[PDB]
Amino acid sequence: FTLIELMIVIAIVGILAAVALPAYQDYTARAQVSEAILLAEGQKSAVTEYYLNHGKWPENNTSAGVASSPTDIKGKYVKEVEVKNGVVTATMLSSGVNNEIKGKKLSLWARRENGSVKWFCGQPVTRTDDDTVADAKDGKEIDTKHLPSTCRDNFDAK
Amino acid sequence: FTLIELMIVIAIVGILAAVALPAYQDYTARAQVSEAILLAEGQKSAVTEYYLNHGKWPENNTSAGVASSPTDIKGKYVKEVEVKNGVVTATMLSSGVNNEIKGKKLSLWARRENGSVKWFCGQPVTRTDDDTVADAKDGKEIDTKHLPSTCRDNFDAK
Amino acid sequence: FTLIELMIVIAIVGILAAVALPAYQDYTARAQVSEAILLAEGQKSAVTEYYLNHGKWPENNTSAGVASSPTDIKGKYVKEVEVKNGVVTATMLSSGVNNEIKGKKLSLWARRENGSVKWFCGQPVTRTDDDTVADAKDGKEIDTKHLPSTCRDNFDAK
Amino acid sequence: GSVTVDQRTNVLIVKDVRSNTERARSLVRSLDTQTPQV
Repeated sequence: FTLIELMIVIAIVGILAAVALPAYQDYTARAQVSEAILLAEGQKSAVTEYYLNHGKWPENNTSAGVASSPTDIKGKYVKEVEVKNGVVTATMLSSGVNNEIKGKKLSLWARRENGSVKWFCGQPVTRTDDDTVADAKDGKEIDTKHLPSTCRDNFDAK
Repeated sequence: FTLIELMIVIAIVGILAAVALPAYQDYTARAQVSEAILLAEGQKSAVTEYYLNHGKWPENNTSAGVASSPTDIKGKYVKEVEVKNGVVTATMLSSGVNNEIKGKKLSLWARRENGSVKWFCGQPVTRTDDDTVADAKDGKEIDTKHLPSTCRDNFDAK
Repeated sequence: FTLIELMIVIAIVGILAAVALPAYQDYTARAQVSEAILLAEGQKSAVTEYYLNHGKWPENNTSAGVASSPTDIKGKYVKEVEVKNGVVTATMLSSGVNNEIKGKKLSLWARRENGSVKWFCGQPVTRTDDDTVADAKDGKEIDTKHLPSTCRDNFDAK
Repeated sequence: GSVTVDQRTNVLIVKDVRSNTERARSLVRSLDTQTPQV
């Protein structure tokens, strides 16, 4: 006979949350990845200096002169950050993150410019030789959709 | 009869993006220019030394002792950086930038202080004599709105 | 009935700017002072040499062998730099600076180590005798909050 | 409360409580005193 204004408006806010759910869920993940990136950076300094001073990429965190323990460079969504031959990889925690990005990671690596180096940011990579890295293809890479426009670099970016 | 909470809140986030669009679009461009500036600088060193050691401004990159190729001093938003008689100009790429700043550029030039020099940063300029430059007026100049407060120098700044 | 997502998010960015306002305003001032300090230094050379070669502190800029005119040692935020009996004071311009630091200044002074001298950096000081200075107490000193950790020296620092 | 008035003949005048007058005098004289060493 009457009461449909309360019933529809409680059911439009319910469906509004369902529509606002995936937007907040990638905005959210995309936000938790933007930090793995900040934790990865700032460690470029150590790595850059080590390379320019010696001409060899730092083998591990201790070589680069950073928390000798990967797990000591963690965060809220970051379970750690390891330096492996100049390549700095950041791992996403398992608690406090999206759902399709946890335990997932990215890498920052550089290239000899000769007198200086240039840095790249993208999906996990392994270093082959002092001037070549390759996709750490394995299945734990953070999905392209979660990576900034500034971190879409490919293993062979120059 | 009911469902307007879902319809309005999906349409307020839509218009919120439209209002947040121009803010992120000049904050963004203003960010891509701040780098053309960083790429331009750090090349002041070469140019300064060349001038103080010889009393003549470096004619080109090679003279200044930098990547003999302008295109070798590029970046993400920077298509290059050329040294033309001590004046260092930075060009904005065509891909990865705002829209009203691509292919656009700025300049850094210096002036003899006698025993040292002082640097300026602003819209493109050409060098006339060893102590005088002019507006590289091209209509290719990066618009004042996109330039930092620290890079508003005029051709005749002293 | 609906549109509050656009209204709140435009009003959270508004209040975000208000919270980011004082942070950028002391980071900013603290940045403009860090230069008054760089302009003050590099003039230590002249002053040091003058003292070691003669055993008397340079009375003024000309004595120290620097731009005979204080106003000739100015900058963007620096209205000048004067050498007064070995003490080098830097004045903050009136245009282009914070608001509570303009027309304000700091001093660099040294002390005979016997065979060499040691430099100090802090709030304005006056030289009394060849080995003693004192607070140029007058009200135009740059506030402690704007001074680096490396420039917190007191008139009687040894 | 409290105030300061600037007269044309370069004299300051203060009304206030004695405690705010005292403060204002101590600062005016203290800054005057670095100005007498000519």
